[PDB]
Amino acid sequence: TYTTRQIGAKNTLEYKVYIEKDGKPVSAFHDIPLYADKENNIFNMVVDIPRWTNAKLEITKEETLNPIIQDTKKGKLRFVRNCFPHHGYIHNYGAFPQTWEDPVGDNDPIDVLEIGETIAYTGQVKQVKALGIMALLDEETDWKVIAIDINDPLAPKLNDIEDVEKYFPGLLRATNEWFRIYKIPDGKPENQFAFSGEAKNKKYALDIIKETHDSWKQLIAGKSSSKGIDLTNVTLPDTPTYSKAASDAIPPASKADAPIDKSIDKWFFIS
Amino acid sequence: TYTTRQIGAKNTLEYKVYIEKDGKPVSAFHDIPLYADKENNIFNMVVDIPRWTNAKLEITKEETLNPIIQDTKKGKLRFVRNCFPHHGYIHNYGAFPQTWEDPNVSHPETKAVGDNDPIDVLEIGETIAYTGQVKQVKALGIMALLDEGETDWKVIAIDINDPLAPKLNDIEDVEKYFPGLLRATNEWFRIYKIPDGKPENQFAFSGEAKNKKYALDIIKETHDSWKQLIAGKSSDSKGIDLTNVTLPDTPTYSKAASDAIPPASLKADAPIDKSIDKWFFISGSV
Ligand SMILES: [Mg+2]
Ligand SMILES: [Mg+2]
Ligand SMILES: [Mg+2]
Ligand SMILES: [Mg+2]
Repeated sequence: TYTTRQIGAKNTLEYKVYIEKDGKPVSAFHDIPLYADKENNIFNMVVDIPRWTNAKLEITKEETLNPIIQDTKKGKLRFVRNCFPHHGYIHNYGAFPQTWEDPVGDNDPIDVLEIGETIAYTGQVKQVKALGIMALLDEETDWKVIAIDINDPLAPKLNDIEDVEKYFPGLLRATNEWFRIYKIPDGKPENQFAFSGEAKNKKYALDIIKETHDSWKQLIAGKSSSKGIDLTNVTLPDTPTYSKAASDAIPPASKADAPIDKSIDKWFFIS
Repeated sequence: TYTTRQIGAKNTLEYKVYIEKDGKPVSAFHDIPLYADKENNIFNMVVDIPRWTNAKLEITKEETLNPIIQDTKKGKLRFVRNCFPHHGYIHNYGAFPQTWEDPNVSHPETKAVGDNDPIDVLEIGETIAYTGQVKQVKALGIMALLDEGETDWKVIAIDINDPLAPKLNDIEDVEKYFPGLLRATNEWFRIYKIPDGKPENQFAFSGEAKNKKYALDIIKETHDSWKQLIAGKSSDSKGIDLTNVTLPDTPTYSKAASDAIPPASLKADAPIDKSIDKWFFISGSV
C-alpha cells in the first residue's frame, strides 16, 4: 500500500512529500515500479500537482529518497500563474517513476498529464494508461505523455489519442496553448512544440516511455555517464546505492497549509 | 464595518452566513445600502461565490435577515458543475442589495418576467473574494441574460480597490484589459446548467454587453422595484422575508430581529463529493 508522508506546511520552503510503502519512506524516483501491469502497459504515475492548483511541486532529484517539494528560483517559491481562460494547471500533473530523460533529454523523469475527472493529490501513486504524447521544446526536449487513470469512468472507452478528441474536445488545443504561454507571465518566452503541436499516438508514446525506462535502468545501476542526482533507494537490493537506513532517517509527518500570496489569484490575459 | 457571522461548516446543509454591522446581523437583502457613494455611482456588492468555486451560495430571500445559504435541488446541496474550459464560476459572483428583478411584470427589453432575485453582479477584479464580503464596486456594463426564460441581467463590475480600477470606466475598457472575458461570460451563462439537464440559456441583444449608462438605468429600475417591495406594495412579494433593522419607514422594520440570530459557530469546510471535480465537455468534437 502506497501512502504519503508530509513534512512541514504546504506552500512553504520546508514542505516535502515522501511516498511510503506500508508505512516506510521510499524513493519517488527509484522505488516505485514504472509498471503496475507490464503486459497491459499499465503505468504507475507519481502525481505532483492537482488540477487547478498553482504551486509548482516536483520530485527533487538531488535530495535523498527524492521527495516532492516546491520549486524555487533564487530562494522564492514558484507558483505558475493563471493564464486566461485557464486556472492553474489544467491537468493532474506528474511523472513516471523509474524513467529519466538522459541528457536533447531534459534531465527529468518523463512528464505525465493525467486527464481524468477526479482531482489528484500530491504524492499519489495512481495507475494510468497512456493515450498519446506531445513534444514540447521548453528552452530542450520535454515530452508530455497524455494519460488517464484506469479507475476513471471513461477509461474503458479511451485507448488511443483520437479518443481524447471524442470525449474531451478542445483539451488538446488547451494543452497546446497552456504549454506555449504558461511562463509568459514570468517574463519567459513562448514555448514551441515539435510536429506542429500534434499529439502522437499511443504506440509512439510507449516507444518514448520505454526508452526513458532503459536510461533509468542504467542510471540506478551506476552505469550512466548522474551528478546532482541522489540514487539512494530502499527496494533495489543489488544497486550500489541501496540503503534501507535512508527510509528510517526521514522525519515523521508534520501542518495546516500556509496562506498563498493573493497575487497568485491574478488572471493574466496573454492567450 | 461589515463582517460575517458563519454558522456551521461550509459545504453542508447547516451552513449560513449572516452579514453583520457592529457585530450584529443585518438583512443582506434589505439593510446594506445599494450605494456606497451615490454621487459617484459606487455600489455595495454582496459577494456570494468566490471565483473558481462551485457551491451555489446565495442570499436566502425567504429567511429572516436573508443569510447566505447553499442552494439545494430537490434537497441536495447544489454545486455548479465545471464546464470546459471553465473552472466553477469565472467571476466573483454576487448581488446588489436593495434590488429586485420584478417577477410580476414583463420587462420590455427581454419580454420576460424577472427572476425574483436581486440583480446579479459579475465582479471581474484580480483578487478572489469571500462569501458575505461587502465590497465597493463600479459598474462597467450589463448583459441581458434570459435564465430559463426569465429576465436575469448580469452587471459587469470591478472592485474599486483593484489595481486596474482607475483604467476601467466603461464596457469597452473590459475588452481592452480583459480580452476574451466578455465572450467567455456569454458562453458560461449559456451553458452552465447543461450538466444539470437544463436547456442552453439565451441572451437578448445577441449577447451584447451594453454600456455603463445602460447598466445604471437597469440598476435604477431594479432598485425601484425593491422600494415597492420593501414598502409592502408589491402585487406579489413571493413569500420574501421583508424583516429589516435599518429602514424605519417600512412596515417590517424591527431593530431587535438582530438579537434573535444564533451566535457564530464556525467549523472547518466540509469535504465536497469528488463528483464536483468533473470537467464537462459540452460539444466541439470532430
Ligand atoms: Mg523546471
Ligand atoms: Mg520533462
Ligand atoms: Mg436560482
Ligand atoms: Mg438572477
